[PDB]
Amino acid sequence: TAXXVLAXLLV
Amino acid sequence: VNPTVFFDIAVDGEPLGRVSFELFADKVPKTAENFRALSTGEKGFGYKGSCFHRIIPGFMCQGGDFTRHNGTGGKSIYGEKFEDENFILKHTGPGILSMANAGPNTNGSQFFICTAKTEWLDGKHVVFGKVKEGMNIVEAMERFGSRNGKTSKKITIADCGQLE
Ligand SMILES: [Cl-]
Repeated sequence: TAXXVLAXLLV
Repeated sequence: VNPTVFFDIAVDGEPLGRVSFELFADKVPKTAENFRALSTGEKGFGYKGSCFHRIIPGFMCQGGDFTRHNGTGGKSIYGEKFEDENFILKHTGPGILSMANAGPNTNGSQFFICTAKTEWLDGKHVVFGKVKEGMNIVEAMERFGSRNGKTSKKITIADCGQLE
């Protein structure tokens, strides 16, 4: 992700 | 028949090599056109000189934040954000090029290059290209990442543009 990066495998 | 763009990657200022991508303009023309134009610099801004800010070995290398260099920034050629064009293409393996986002319909300039199949991102991230040449360079980039994504050296797009 672009802003709030969360746990697990996200972009 | 689809366009091709390149990145020349550097590590702490030292050239590493070239990565070229095929952009699937036949399937996601708006999203391909964004990345292509950001790579040529033709709107007066783009990827040249930007860094890969988040590299997670075994997952992906994320870049394209050429405004804030940390994930918080980036802008498309259409405006700050654009819609998810479609989800026709899937995250089928290493070398897939796909959009990073902040939820639905928030595409800007940030992208990722997969170093594995990342199927759980299907239907949530727009896939729009694939590495054509230089996957060895991408594998070399992975060496500078970490589990939380922070890089051990500065990985830059020293130059970029269009080949074909
Ligand atoms: Cl160019």
